[PDB]
Amino acid sequence: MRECISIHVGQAGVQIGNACWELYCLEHGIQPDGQMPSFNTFFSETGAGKHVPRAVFVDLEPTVIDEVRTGTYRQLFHPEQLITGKEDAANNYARGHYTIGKEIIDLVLDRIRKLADQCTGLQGFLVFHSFGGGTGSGFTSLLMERLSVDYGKKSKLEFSIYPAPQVSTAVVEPYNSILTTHTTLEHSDCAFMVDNEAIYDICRRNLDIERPTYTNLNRLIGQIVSSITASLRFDGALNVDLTEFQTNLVPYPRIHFPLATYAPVISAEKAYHEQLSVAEITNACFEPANQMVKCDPRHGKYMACCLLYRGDVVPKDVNAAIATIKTKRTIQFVDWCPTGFKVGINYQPPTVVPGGDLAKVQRAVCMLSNTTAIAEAWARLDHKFDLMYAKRAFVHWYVGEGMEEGEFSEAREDMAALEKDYEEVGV
Amino acid sequence: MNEVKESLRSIEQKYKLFQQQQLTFTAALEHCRENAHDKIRPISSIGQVQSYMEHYCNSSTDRRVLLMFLDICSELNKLCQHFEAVHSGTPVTNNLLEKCKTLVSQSNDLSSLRAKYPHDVVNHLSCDEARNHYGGVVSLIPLILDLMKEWIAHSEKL
Amino acid sequence: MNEVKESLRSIEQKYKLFQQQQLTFTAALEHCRENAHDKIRPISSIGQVQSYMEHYCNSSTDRRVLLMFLDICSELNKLCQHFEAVHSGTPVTNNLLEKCKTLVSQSNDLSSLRAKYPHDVVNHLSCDEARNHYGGVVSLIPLILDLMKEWIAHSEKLPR
Amino acid sequence: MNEVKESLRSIEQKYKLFQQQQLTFTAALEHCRENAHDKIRPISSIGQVQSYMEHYCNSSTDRRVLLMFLDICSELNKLCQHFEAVHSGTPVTNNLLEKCKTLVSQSNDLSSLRAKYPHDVVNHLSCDEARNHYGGVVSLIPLILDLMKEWIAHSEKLPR
Amino acid sequence: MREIVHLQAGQCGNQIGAKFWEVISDEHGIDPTGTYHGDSDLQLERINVYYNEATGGKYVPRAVLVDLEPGTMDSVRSGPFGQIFRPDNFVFGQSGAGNNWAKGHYTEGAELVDSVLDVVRKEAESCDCLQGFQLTHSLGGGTGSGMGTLLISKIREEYPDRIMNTFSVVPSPKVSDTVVEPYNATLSVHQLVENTDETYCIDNEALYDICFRTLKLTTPTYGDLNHLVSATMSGVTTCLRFPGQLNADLRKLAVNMVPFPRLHFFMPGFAPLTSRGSQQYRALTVPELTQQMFDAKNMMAACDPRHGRYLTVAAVFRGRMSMKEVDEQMLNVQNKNSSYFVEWIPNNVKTAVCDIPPRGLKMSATFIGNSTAIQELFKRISEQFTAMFRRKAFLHWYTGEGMDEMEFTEAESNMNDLVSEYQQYQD
Amino acid sequence: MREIVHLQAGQCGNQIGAKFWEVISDEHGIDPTGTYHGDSDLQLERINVYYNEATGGKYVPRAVLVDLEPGTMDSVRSGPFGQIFRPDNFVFGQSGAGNNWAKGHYTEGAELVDSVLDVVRKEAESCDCLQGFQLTHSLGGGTGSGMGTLLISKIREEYPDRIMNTFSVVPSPKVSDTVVEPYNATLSVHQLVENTDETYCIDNEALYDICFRTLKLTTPTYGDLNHLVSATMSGVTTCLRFPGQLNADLRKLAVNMVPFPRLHFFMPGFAPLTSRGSQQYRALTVPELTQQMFDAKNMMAACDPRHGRYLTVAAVFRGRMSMKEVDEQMLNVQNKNSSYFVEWIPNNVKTAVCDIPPRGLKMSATFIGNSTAIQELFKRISEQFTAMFRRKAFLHWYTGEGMDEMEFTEAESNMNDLVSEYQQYQ
Ligand SMILES: Nc1nc2c(ncn2[C@@H]2O[C@H](COP(=O)(O)OP(=O)(O)OP(=O)(O)O)[C@@H](O)[C@H]2O)c(=O)[nH]1
Ligand SMILES: Nc1nc2c(ncn2[C@@H]2O[C@H](COP(=O)(O)OP(=O)(O)O)[C@@H](O)[C@H]2O)c(=O)[nH]1
Ligand SMILES: Nc1nc2c(ncn2[C@@H]2O[C@H](COP(=O)(O)OP(=O)(O)O)[C@@H](O)[C@H]2O)c(=O)[nH]1
Ligand SMILES: [Mg+2]
Repeated sequence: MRECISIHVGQAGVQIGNACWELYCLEHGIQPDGQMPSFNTFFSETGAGKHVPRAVFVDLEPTVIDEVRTGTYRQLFHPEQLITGKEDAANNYARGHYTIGKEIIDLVLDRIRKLADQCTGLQGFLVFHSFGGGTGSGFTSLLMERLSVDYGKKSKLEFSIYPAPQVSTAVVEPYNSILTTHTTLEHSDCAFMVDNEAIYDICRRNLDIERPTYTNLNRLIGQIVSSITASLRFDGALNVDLTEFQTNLVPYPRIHFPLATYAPVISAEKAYHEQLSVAEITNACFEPANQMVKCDPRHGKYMACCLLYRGDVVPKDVNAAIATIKTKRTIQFVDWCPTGFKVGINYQPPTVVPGGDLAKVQRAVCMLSNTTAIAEAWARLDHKFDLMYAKRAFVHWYVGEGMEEGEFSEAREDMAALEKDYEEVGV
Repeated sequence: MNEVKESLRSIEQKYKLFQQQQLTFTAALEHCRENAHDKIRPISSIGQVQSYMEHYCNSSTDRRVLLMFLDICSELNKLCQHFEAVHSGTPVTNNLLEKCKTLVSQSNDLSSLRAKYPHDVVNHLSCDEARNHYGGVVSLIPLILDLMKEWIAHSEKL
Repeated sequence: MNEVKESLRSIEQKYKLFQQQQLTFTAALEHCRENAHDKIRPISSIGQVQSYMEHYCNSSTDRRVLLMFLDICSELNKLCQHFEAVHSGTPVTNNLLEKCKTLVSQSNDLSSLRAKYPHDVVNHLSCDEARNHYGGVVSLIPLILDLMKEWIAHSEKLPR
Repeated sequence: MNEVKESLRSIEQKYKLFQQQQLTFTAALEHCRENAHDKIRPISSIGQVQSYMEHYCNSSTDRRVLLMFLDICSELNKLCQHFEAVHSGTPVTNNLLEKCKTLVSQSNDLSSLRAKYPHDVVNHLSCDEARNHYGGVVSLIPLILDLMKEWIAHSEKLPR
Repeated sequence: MREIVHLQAGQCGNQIGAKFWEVISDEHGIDPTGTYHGDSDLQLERINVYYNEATGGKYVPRAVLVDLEPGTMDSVRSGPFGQIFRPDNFVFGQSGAGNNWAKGHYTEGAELVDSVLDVVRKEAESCDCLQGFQLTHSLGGGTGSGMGTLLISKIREEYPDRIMNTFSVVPSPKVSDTVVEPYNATLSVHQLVENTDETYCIDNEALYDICFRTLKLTTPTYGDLNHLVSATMSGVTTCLRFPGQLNADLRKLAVNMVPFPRLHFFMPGFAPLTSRGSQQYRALTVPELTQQMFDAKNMMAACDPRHGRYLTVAAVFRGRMSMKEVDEQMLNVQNKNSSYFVEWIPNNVKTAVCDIPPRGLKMSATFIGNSTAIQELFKRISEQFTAMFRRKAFLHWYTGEGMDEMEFTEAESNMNDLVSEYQQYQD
Repeated sequence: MREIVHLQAGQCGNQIGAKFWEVISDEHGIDPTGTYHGDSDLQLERINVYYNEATGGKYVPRAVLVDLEPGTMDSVRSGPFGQIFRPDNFVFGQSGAGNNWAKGHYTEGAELVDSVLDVVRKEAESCDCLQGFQLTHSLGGGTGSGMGTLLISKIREEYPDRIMNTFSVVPSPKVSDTVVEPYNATLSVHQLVENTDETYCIDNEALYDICFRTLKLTTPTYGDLNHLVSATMSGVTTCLRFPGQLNADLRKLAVNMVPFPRLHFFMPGFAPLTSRGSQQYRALTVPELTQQMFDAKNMMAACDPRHGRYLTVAAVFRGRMSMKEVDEQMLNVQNKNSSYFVEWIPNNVKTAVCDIPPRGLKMSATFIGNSTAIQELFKRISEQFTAMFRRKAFLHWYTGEGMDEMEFTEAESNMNDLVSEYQQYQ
């Protein structure tokens, strides 16, 4: 009876969302048409047997949407759920907040209300977007500004393509990221984060694939979400609701930026020689080489750790491994969160896609964890944003499209205030 | 045997080209239906496809796609004749030859034709419009190719 | 059978032309009946059409439309003369050939022919004119063309 | 008999050369599967391997390895035909020759074939590749060679 | 949808644009008649990006070809694709400007452009929302420059909120083809800075080296030299017409690339180049291509990168490959070549990926870059214009035609102030 | 996974290097066209050491060929295997230096080497762990000598931690082929001492002597002497590319035979050479080879061990053989030939065995030597250069090109102090 709504913004939300619902129909045993040869948690149904997924995909430049319109899963989705824009925002937050962001927002807000009327009971929103993107940073920001006005106390989550420190596919990406960490600071309850340079390092040493593409990045990122919201989808011994782990991970209205880390990122030949004990699946989670975001825990202190398991896991060694996890002095914790571990157990094991580059595993583990190691990750990005404003580069488009130049000065102060919050917490 | 394999490879390459140019065939069928105004009547015959190509088709690319479909049908008929020229007789081979001739006939009711894996043309197209009219035309090629492969396997076994 | 197929498109096109000129044809037979004073006799006889054209024709437009109809009859007769010799024979094919020759013969009455759903030529006329006056003449063309499509379907069906 | 034994010795030398170039055959199969994007469907036919070499082979050494494998299979088929061409055959010999024809059939599914001792062809490949990907294609040589040797021994064991 | 019209002018422009359409009709697979015969439905999808639909299955190219001397456009209709272009799209003047900027702008300028403007506005408003403009004019020919600059000036005014991109031919010393290149280029570039968003500069001399050094071409007529110019331009807009794993457009390029409105002069490079005798002798991979990318032999202008710093660098890749390799091999070139990029703009490199490669090729690479060494392409024209003006050389034409000598000094002084702008950010 | 760039300069170096790439193709089975036809996977396992990869199965040699006179490279590319190398590595100058070292160091080759740096940089950056550069040249020809010794000096400044193996034919007393070759010797070995690690001194008179005495071949032209030369460079890396029972890469050898930077000049050899009438009468065993390696006849130098003492000797075997007889026969000759070795270095011989043999021979052996007979070879060079400089003759081609006579006297000091230091350890 419960329902969940997944909103994806930008083409970064498109390729991820194309794989995110690729596994979902593969888990339940769903053909690409939407009919079979627990499904009501995400998917809706038609009385003739067909299934219409309760999801919305938004983009402004259609040639990435045009893959979906004649794709392999063309009939899986809905025609008017996939809103087609006219012209790309093109890495400009002032594009997607004053001119483009104001056209199709009311068309986006109308479709959700049509979906919310179908929602006799809804749990919350899973928002997917990118910091460096044009649509994913502009059109998300005033949507969350408008979704929070329309809805009072509904659950809100975030999965962001966080800027990796070294690799880069954009130049004015720090301006989009700074303009995203201001608006989403005020209203987003949670913000899970990933970065690509972690995945390339992960895809090299773990899957033994020399040449990965974003499809291989889609399959790993897409299965993180599946194990996150498998508890509502499938029954288990100790289920975790969307309202629960947004509350067990957020200490303050401003400190709402967790991480992720997946295990076992393991290939077909490798897992045939490496056992998957209950200890070894979760011991690899705290190893930094498996960390899903490029930062090290040695300058960091953990704040909270929400863990979700799936498959044949016995709850005995869940606690025995976490007890062994707590033993080592090398792992650092603050002195005001000693009992800060969460356990979620789900009955259904994860499944492998046809031709899966991962391993078909009996058991699994995910960790959605906040820490203070991320403060160094913006200890470089703030210096990047202060660097270009000193020579006032790239401003001249932002002024003419509607936002003020003073918003650069004001949102800088919020950037230091968040960092100042991390220092006092992490003492 | 060897010449049958060569003709089968040529038909397979032309069918792969048609699968790459599949959306233009759907556009050709839509334009032919719009020109003929026969929305109620589904396209279910190779003769219907030929008549729509000759009378209700004006685009050069649409005519090229229809000519490709007609050339595929002609190649299937010629391969069916060459199979009889090459082989003498078997029970399964005779039944498969009868089925291939009936499917390659221009008056074959194609509405009951539904292909299987790995022919994902139905999944690539829309099965609402395909189940209305386009599905038989989409799936006639793949079932015929599978039957030809089965007849080649039987000929290899014999 | 390339000449047969070109004849099939030509006969189809002149059938469309005849159905486009359907309304003038009914008035043509109407004043033909008025001139011949044979109001009791239902128009379903090819030889009656021949005599009516040869005698009770007073206008060039009527002369032309009767030319068109009898040319359709004659070219269908030639097509039937090719069809009787082109095929070998099953009982169904013999029934088709016998029905085609029996319809295209001038010696047969055609008053028992009424068209089915694919041809809507019956409903375009007035009540008594479509029911008893010209129903056989109007439905002669759909019956012959339906036999044509049925023969195409059967010849494509039969393995030789 | 004597020419069959000479053909068997030549096939043994050719299989030794193929075993010396065995990793080249595995690399050729991997390259063909990657080029044809058939990473899920295993190659279950010698005709399938020939088609992959025909359409998706670009490396010259890979094409040479595939051509050597197909020529070795052709020589094995020629020897299978020459056994019936030479000897009359007993009932067990006819069963073995039928097994040889079924194994050397191009349309036959070879995914169920696995070698045993002392043939280390299965150990020459990985466990997953032997179980589901290329075990039958790798191990087709040894069981067929053993069947040919058994047929030769049976033909020697026949009285005069 | 979003749409770019193509603009040609002068004898030089019409020869390039005739060859420019020889490749984009090949990539989309178009016969000289005008009827599609390609082997891919993806070509047909975004085929309206350059074309207009027409009855009978025809596709009429949409370009405005303008020349006051009718000798060139006869060879355009005598070209291989002379029967595909629109006969109403050809506007011809009575007398040519005769390699004079003065004759092309004020005297013989207005009497043709208003007949030209009847063609442009009819085509521009015929779409729903136009994306921009793409003009090929040369700074050495008076008919191409002064008439073309007037086309730049007013179509900008007619559509103010729109991007314009120009591919201009800058001169070279050893291929001196017009006496008044220090006059005509000076009289052209002064109005391009104020009133053109994007400017692309191509120089002839290095192309004469490239056909000898890179491809080892034996008999390089202008059919060869325009072809390398032609295919370079096609890769700039390849995502507009084909999908990609990371889609981008011209104004995506602009936002990342241009720090200030007045510093917008670029350099292009095309680089999968390999000589005819080495087709079996080279491997096609990103370690080769990145090494081939920033090599000095493959820039299409008579410049050297070591005399300046690259402010920003953009690149529109194309072909099927692994997303890590560009994300890697654009990173260490920022690392090892540390001084060859600026230090006040972090993450200088801009990357994008298109799906469909051109016919006859496996992978392709395209370069667009702004460098601070470009001031020698301006100060040379500045020192030559002072050499012209000091002995009052060739001023007698402009005095009687209405041009004030103060217009030269206003053009001299403001372009002399601009060369410091490239210089000041260098130091 | 380890790579070597093979620089190849000078007409002698080009002709020697042409046969070098011909044999390692023959040991791996590569046609002149470039289509792989190796009948075994073993050379597929380790091929990236010397070849590179092109699309389609083309294995391109990693050879750079540079020479100031275009006449050789036409004959190089018109050779039996010249249709496979890198045209972009071919950088030919027009004016031959004319056997003058100063021509290759200031005047004409000095401009060309900047283009040579870009070419070797192109080949270097394609790898991840490169051993170093195997450059083949000759001291006799001043085009190879003047340019070549500038290359070692320039690469050493650029790349401090690599290996620098140089195969050069030293000037000979009786096959003196250039009047100014004593000048070309002293001006070149002066750079060979300071900044080169592995140097292989090949003397052609023994190569002339081997074909005369051991082989007795009636018509062995330069296509045949180079065949014997080309085998020895393979034995330098025969354990690098062919895995086996005991493996040793380049610097494993280079550290081992070199006690001090002044002692690094290596006499090479090859060892299964056999007279054509005596294959069937000779038994193929390891003790048969034991006489053959430490035969004085089979060395590639016109030198006598009778004249100087061995310091370090390296003899890598090649074939399927036991380890007993390899140690046991070396125990025999370390016993009996004790006077040849110095008394203060025990365990003189390094033995490494490779299992894979060359095609057409079940077994092979390769010789490296570091004796003190090379001191008199350099001493005879020194006195002739001393006599020539006493008259200050021929210097107008040298002094007329701007270089000064102070470089002559310093090398004359450096030539004697190379071999005077050899005496102290002797
Ligand atoms: N890891 C990963 N990142 C992706 C993927 N697809 C897109 N991205 C990221 O998306 C970012 C590029 O911004 P876009 O997504 O193109 O921008 P946008 O929000 O769609 O707005 P527009 O560019 O105007 O369409 C890059 O940083 C990519 O790394 C993906 O499949 N996997
Ligand atoms: N690259 C290239 N340059 C050209 C071509 N045609 C002309 N040019 C250049 O254009 C310049 C002269 O242009 P011009 O004909 O005087 O222009 P116009 O007088 O305005 O028509 C010369 O410097 C040529 O180098 C061409 O096809 N390719
Ligand atoms: N071993 C050997 N030596 C050669 C060959 N060809 C020439 N030489 C020697 O090369 C020496 C001259 O060097 P030269 O070719 O002039 O070098 P360059 O000046 O760089 O061209 C002579 O003493 C020859 O003995 C050959 O094929 N093999
Ligand atoms: Mg985007």
